[PDB]
Amino acid sequence: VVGGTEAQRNSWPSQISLQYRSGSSWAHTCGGTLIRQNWVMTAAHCVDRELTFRVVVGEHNLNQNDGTEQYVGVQKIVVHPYWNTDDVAAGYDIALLRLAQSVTLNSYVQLGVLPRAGTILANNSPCYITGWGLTRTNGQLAQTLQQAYLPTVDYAICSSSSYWGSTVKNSMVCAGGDGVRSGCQGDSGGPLHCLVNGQYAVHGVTSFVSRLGCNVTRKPTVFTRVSAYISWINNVIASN
Ligand SMILES: *C(=O)[C@H](O)CNC(=O)NCc1ccccc1
Ligand code: NA
Repeated sequence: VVGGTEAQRNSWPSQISLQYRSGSSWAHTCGGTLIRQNWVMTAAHCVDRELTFRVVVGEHNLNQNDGTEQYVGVQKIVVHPYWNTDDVAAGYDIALLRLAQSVTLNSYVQLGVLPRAGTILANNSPCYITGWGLTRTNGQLAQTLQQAYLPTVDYAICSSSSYWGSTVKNSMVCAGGDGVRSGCQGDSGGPLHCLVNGQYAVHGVTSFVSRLGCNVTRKPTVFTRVSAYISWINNVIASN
């Protein structure tokens, strides 16, 4: 997250760190959202590589003992069947991870609330992106979980020529684009939390930003629109 602030330890208890095994250690690669005690929602592109993955829930600082973490292996990966790695602009950037054990819920570990199917946010709706992604284009990961205020940019504006044009689809949510605050490498797969009727829900799964940089004016961060996938999510969980 570029232009973020440090999240309070208990603000976003559904945020997870998706990590892969790297020699004798684990490396953060993406975010995700805990949606059942044994299921995580992330981006399809986060799991294109044939790696060994684990999920960390109750994580705040990637590099220090928080005293709240639970570490769990990924048992099964279900990518959206229409996902195509060489065509992120097509959409379908979403995957579900079944965890090897069911995590224990507490103030640091909670299920993410998903929007009702079909829900579209009004332009300029209040949202926060969260994650441990780069704090500058071509920078380095955050140590502590970051948040940035990223109001939505509706489809009409987002798909206009000076924004993303044809690259953005109605199956996506755009947010931000102010040139200061943005998602960035390592935030992918994580949540966009939006306040609706007094309650935060996870409306987006972080998918992409500009090849030119993270915080680029009129290139808002683009997210998979969770409310487009409710039936798919329910279908996967019910058959697995
Ligand atoms: C998931 O985290 C995202 O896909 C992140 N994407 C980027 O951060 N892309 C911008 C970028 C700029 C310069 C070099 C590499 C990537
Ligand atoms: Na930690």
